[PDB]
Formats: sequence, structure tokens, C-alpha cells
Amino acid sequence: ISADQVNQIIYNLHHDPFEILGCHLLEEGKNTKKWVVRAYLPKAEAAWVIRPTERKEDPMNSVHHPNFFECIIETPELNHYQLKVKEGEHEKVIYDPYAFSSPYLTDEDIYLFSEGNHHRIYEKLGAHVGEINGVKGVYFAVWAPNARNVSVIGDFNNWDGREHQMRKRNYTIWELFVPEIGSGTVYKYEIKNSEGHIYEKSDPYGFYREVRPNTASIVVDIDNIYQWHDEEWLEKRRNSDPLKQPVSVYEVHLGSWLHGSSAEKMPLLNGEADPVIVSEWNPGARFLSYYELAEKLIPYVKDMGYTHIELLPIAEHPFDGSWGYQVTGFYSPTSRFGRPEDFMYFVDKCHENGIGVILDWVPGHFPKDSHGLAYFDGTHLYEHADPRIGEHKEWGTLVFNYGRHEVRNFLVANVLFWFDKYHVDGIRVDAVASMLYRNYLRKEGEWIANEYGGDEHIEAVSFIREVNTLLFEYFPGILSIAEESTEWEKVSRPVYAGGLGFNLKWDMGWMHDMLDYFNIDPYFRQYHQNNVTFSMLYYYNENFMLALSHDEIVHGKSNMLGKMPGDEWQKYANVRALFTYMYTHPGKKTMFMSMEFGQWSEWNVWGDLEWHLLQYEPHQQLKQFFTDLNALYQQEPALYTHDFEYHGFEWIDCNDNTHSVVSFLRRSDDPNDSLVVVCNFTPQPHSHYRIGVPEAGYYVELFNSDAKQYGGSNMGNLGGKWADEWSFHNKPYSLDLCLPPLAVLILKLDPTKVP
Ligand SMILES: [Mg+2]
Ligand SMILES: [Mg+2]
Ligand SMILES: [Mg+2]
Ligand SMILES: [Mg+2]
Repeated sequence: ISADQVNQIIYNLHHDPFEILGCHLLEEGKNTKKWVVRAYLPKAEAAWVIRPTERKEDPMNSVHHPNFFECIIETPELNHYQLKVKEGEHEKVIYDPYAFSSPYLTDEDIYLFSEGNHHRIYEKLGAHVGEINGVKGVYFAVWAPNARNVSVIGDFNNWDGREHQMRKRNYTIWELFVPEIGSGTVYKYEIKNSEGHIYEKSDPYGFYREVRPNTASIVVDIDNIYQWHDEEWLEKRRNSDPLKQPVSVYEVHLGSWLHGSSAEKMPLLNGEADPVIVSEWNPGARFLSYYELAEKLIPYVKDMGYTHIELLPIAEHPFDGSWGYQVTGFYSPTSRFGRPEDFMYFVDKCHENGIGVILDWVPGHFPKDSHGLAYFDGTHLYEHADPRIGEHKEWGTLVFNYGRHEVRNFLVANVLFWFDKYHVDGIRVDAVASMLYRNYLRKEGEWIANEYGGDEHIEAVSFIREVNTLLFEYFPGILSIAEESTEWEKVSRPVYAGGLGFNLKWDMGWMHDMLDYFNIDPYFRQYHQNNVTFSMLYYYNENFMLALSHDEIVHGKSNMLGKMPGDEWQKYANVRALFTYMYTHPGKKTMFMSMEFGQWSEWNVWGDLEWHLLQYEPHQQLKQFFTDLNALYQQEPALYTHDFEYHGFEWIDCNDNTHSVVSFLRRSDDPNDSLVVVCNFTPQPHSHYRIGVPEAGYYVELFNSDAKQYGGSNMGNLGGKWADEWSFHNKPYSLDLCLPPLAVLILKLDPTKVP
């Protein structure tokens, strides 16, 4: 480029910067093309073009001005890239602001979508504020290849679409530009199918929606509603390996954590709205907004010391009682809690407080509601036509046709969407088996095998692998978590290694072993020592997340306290021993709201949590216990640096089944960070119990779950114990400990102590 052109950009004299900024074809070779990407990056000293899907990164060079950059790249197609931008000591990674010079679908957009590879399709499908022919308005576009006609109906035309009939492009996508409307416009698509039947659909790519049970889509000016402040968070995330960090998740259902009064408006970020009543049977209660949740949940979690919040599905869903697992508005956060910018505020505030956000994401099915994706254009469009693979009859829902390009694209781009537009730090997928198996919950003679005669759902495996490949290329540093309940192999291993590409898997076997164990009367736990120890036998086959989830405290299973045998004191003690063991056992941690304060009743999605319990000392003390335990977890490297390496764990002794005692080491990079963990899973205290340790010296009693401030009996080692030179458990030194009842100790060598 010329200095004249550069200067015109620098000084805002250029008539259209899209002519020179962004990606432009310079020439075509025999088997490749030569492209330039240009960027004007005021205050940046350096920049690079990342091609994450090719695993390439090319420096940009300043050209004529220190803040004007160019990068020449040869490759057959330059569809997917990001800019890395360095300003002083800080780097950010963004999409190119000059990527898309028009709001309408280009030939190239249509080609990539038709192949399944348009990773940013949601910039053009749906409803977008823009300008065509010189006039500002909204561009609508919708995939409905078999429809006879489609019209846009909404507030602007009194729900009569005759003068807003769309135009069909390339036999597949309908479009329309409507002048002089903007964000806030309420609309649907009116479709006529090949039989001539006329019906109404919400926008599959809609960014916002009326409050259930209303279903109109609402236009959002999604890039001009919120100013983020989380660049430093995002930079640390991208440059870190979350597998080597503390990850302690507080699982939350946003509709049911805390409710407000329906006698007042719902406050929003700089605004308000009408209250959303929780149910017709509890009409004095309303949901809190994303904004109020940012003001209340976030400092709560921060104070408790969790590293992450995991949300039950916040995608738009018509029925509260599905908990969010039956989604019909995949591209919009639910309007129960306010607007898209209110949820952006929530995430930005989590990041400001050093808390990550993991979203339960639901690609496995969708319900039949007529506003939603079902039978979209008068054919089986999103769902497979064959009910043997396209319906989950036991659930009454429909299964996406994962092999169909535009359906695959809807979902792949959907996952990306939440990381792009809402800056989230991870996803979790529930019931991954539901996708992986062609015979899932199907009787003999009611499913068919794959092309090789197996039960593997080939198209769904390919889709999962593509999601996880892309996610980690575009957003390194994220968490992709699976619950898979059939022992499918290599769930949490890279795709190149034959895995599904998740980085964590819930240890459901561990969860069952633990809860089943602790439910047993302590005298009988001697017959079930194997529940304590078995999960370490397969542990190194996956990267495990130790999750005690919402699913375990509903449907007659009781809340945690109620699972435990004995009198009130011992129920509390069992809870503290179990969770101390969980936090010291190898693997990342997840627990669900209400577990941290000892709610007695089961989780009820229709009400809120029993916060009044926190007026009473025993619930206060258990909440303090969790607060201290999360703090300890973040402060002790041996609890998180080597979760997934042999080095990080070794049993000291696990044979004393008749006393339900086990002990083990955790380690990290510094030998002086090693920890000695001792568990006593009966109420019998032990005044002298010998445990082998690896070094001489004084072992501080770093944590003790029977401490009085946690509700315990305050038994223990009064600070710590000097090791004896007395061989034990095949170790040269040993501690003569007092073991409190129904409790776990963590001890740590203080190599500087005075003898
Ligand atoms: Mg009409
Ligand atoms: Mg399940
Ligand atoms: Mg058993
Ligand atoms: Mg309540």
C-alpha cells in the first residue's frame, strides 16, 4: 500500500476503510492464492494474523506508520483468522473488525454454510442492524430450503407480512432488508410449506426473545450494547493451562438460586423491566436479573472461594421444569433474567473478580415445540427424518441430523458464539452417550447399525470431534467438560489421539462410589473399603472432574446431609469428611448450590434455596468449612499441579478396612509442597494411629475437618507432630497421630521448624 493511503486511514480522510483494511486477494496462483490482511491498530506496537484452524501464526509488519499493519499470506482460502494485537506489555486476540464489508450474505458466506464450515454464520443469519442502499435498517436471513414462501411478521407491520415477503437465495436461504427499524424490533418468520400450510417460527439465530411463554424474537445490536473490561483475564486464560490450575466449580441454576419480590420491577444494567413471576403458584416471587445476579451471586462465590461458576443451560428454553435442558433458542440467553447486555455484564464482572464462567451447552436434542426448530420448513430440516436416529422417544424430543452440513454448522458456530460474543470460559455437555450411540434407549429391532455394523453414531462422533478441535484452536485455555456414562474410551483425550477432544470428564463412577459409601452406616463401611479406593485404578485414563451435581440432590435422593447416617452431629461430620476427601483426591472439583451450607431439602427448581438456614450456627459453620477449604485448595500447589500425573498421588496405606482409615500423599514440583492426607471414616476417634511419612521433621496440621469452627469436636494434634525415626508403611519415618472422628487431616512438613 502507499503512504498516501495509509495517511488517509490514520487521519480519517479515507472514503471507505473497508477498501484497504481487512482481508484482500492480491493474486491467484496455480494451487494457492496470495492475500493481504491490513489493520489499523492505534497504540499497538506489534500484531500477528492467527489462522487457528491451520495452526499458523504470521507476524504483521508496520507499513508507513507504526500503527498501520500488513501481512501477506499465501493459502488457497483465508476464511478463518484472528488478529493478535500487542499494546505495551499486553496482548488481546480478536476477530478482524474489517472482516465483513456488508450485512448481506455473500456468495462466499453461502458456499461455506452449504459446506458446513461457516464458523461465523451468525454474523449473517438471524437479524442484524445495518445499512443497504444507503438506508439504515435490519437485515433478516433464514435457512428454509423447502419452504414455498417466508415473510417477516412483527410489531412494525402489525403482524401482517404481505409487504415483507422474503427473497430466496440459491434455493436455500431467505433474506430481507427492512428499512428504518432497529434493535428492539419484535418479530417472527411466517412460513408457508410445500403443502400450503402457513405457520409462525421464532428465529433460530435470534439473539433475544420475549419472555416465556411468549416466543417472538427480538432484534439485538449485539456488538454495540456492552463495553467489556476483561482483556487481562482473557489474556491470562489464553496463556495458561487450566489443567494445571485449581478448578473448583460452584454449579448454579440461575432460576432457583435466589428469588426476589414480584411487587417491584426487575432492575437491569442502567434500566428496568417488568418482573418475571416464577410460577402461577408462587406469584409473589420473581426471578433475579443477570444484573442482580452479578451484584449478589458473584461476591457470594468470591467470598466462598470457588474459581468457577458453572450454569445450568441459559440458552432460551420454554419450560422452567426442563431446568434448561430442552432448548429452543440456541443463540439467545434466556430472557427470564433480562437482556443480552445484562448477561455480558455478569460475565465481565465474574472476570473482574477472577472467576470463570462455564455454560452447560445442549447440542444433543431439542423439543418439539412449534415455535422452535422442529419440522422447520415443512421437512425434517434440523432433525433426522428417520425416528430411529432422529427422536429420543423416551424423552419426547428430536435429535439433530449431525451429518447434514447446515445443521452441523448451526451447532458448531453456536458453541463458538458463546465464547465470542459472551466471553465464557468453558462448556459442559450432559449425557454425551445420548449422541454417541445409535441404540441409545432404543429396543431391539428399533434402531439400525452404522455402515460398519456397529452401534457408534459416526456422524455425532465426527461432530463432537469438530466442536472440540475448533474450540481449542480459536480459544485455547478453555474448559470442555463431558459427562459420558458408558465407559466410552478417550473422552478427555485429544482428537489426534483418537479422543473426543474434551479436556475434562465427570467421574460418575467416583460420584456413585462416594455417595453410596457415605450412605452406609459407619460400622458397615469396613465391607466397602473398595468404594474409597477403586476409582484410582482407572483414574489416569481420563482427566477427571470430581462432580457432585444437581442431579444427585433431586428425585428422592435427598440433599447431602440427608444422605448421611447417624445423629445431626455425625451427618455434618460425614459431609465434611466426604468433601475434605473430595478436595484432596486427585481431580478438579464441582459441587452444586445448597451443598455448601447444608440445606436439608432437595433442590426444588420451582423455588429458591433455603437461605434462612444461614441464620443458624451449624449451617454457618459448614459454610465456613467450605470457605476455608476452597482457600486451602488455591494455596496448596500439591492439590492442583499434578492432578493428572502419577507424581501427584500415592497411597500411604489403604488396607485398614476394619477401621475405615486411608492415607495418601499429594505432591507438586517442590518436594516441600508435599501433603499427607489422613481420613477416618468412622466415628471412633484414635489417640495413637501411626502413619508412614517420607522425611524427618515437624508435620504441621494444616487442616483438620473436626475443628470446632467447622462444627467438629476439636480433636486433633494441636498444631502438628514430629515424625519418629520408626519405619512404617514402607517409609523410613512415621507420625503418631490422633485421628478425630469422621474427619480428614491434611499435614504438611515445615522444614524450617526449630527442634
Ligand atoms: Mg397475515
Ligand atoms: Mg443423566
Ligand atoms: Mg460394592
Ligand atoms: Mg424461598
